[PDB]
Amino acid sequence: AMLLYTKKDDIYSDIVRMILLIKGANAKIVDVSKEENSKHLEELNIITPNGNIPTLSTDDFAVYRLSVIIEAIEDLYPFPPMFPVFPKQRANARILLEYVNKTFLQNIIKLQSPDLDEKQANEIKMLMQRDIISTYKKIVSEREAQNINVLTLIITFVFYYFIKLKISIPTKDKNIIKEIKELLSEPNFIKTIKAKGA
Amino acid sequence: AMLLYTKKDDIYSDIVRMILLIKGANAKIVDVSKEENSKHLEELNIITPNGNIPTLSTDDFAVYRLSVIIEAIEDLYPFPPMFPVFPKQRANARILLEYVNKTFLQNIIKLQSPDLDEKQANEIKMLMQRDIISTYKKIVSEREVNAEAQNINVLTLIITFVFYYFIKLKISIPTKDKNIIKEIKELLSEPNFIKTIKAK
Repeated sequence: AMLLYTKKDDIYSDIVRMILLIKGANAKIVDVSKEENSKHLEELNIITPNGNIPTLSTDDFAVYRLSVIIEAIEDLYPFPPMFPVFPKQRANARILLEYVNKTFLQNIIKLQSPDLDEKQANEIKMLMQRDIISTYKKIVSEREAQNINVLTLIITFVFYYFIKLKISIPTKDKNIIKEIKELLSEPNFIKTIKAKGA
Repeated sequence: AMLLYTKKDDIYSDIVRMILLIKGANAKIVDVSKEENSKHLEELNIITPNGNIPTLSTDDFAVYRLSVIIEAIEDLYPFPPMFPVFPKQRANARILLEYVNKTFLQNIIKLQSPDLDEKQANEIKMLMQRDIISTYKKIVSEREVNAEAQNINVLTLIITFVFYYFIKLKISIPTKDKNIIKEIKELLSEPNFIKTIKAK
């Protein structure tokens, strides 16, 4: 019924795949890195300007902005909730999602590209280290057994890509490290991480 | 008690002000570009990262992305509904709204930029002109496919402002179809639209 176009190590794809896993959604997931799916790649380029990844296409429409991929999924698949149920927290959450998107996710992708001036990269990593603890801190504050939230899920993926890019979390706090280790341990997260593009 | 930080000739501000108009919410609009509201501007610069415009301010929060603004306004004034109320339809509508946002709204803001290059001004105009009519048709098709038409949706309101701004930026509306012309004129002379553009 539903189609998700993905790439093997895209934090965005990983996020949308986890969200689809947690929801009861069943969607065909296609990795356009693989030749075996070249047809799908061709199609992707037709239905989006740059053949963006990830793209979620219902039969009707196709979307590549993360925020509205998440929104569309949340409308099609209401349960379980990815967002707060009350307008203040829900709105502030939406702003936060946009913030994490600007600061960490986009930058993680920027880091993946090999054209980048090494020093330039080093800046980006450094900024990320600068804001990671504070961001994690707002996300826990907004959280105030509990359901997983879209912000916590995304931040789990952020910590996981920090690990991938050999970036070390700047905290001495014991509890924070226990918490981050605890996030990285969720079953769906690992389930998603094990199967790279699907 | 709402407070909408706007600036003049901003398509987003106008869209939102009409949203509030329609919702019947009474909100204090503030033109941040105006000198007499400089204090307000200062305040905005505290509660927002980059002096974001528009920004809606409630007793509880401030929000600034258009999707997020329409969202909050709806949470606090759900009736009448801007989006469909059934999941599938509502989803398509959000996606289509994002499309109009990327293709049109954002590009209109681009064309207003004071440092605008001529090459990219032409790129943008040509892009928009090339797509506007098929986009408009997608909107009316989605409209009439399942619904059902007394009250208006966000897609139609926004496409009305896109047309209005095509005019405001001296871009010819590329159609000769007499039906579509009639429809566009009907859109452009809808009560709340005129009430919105001529009371600023």
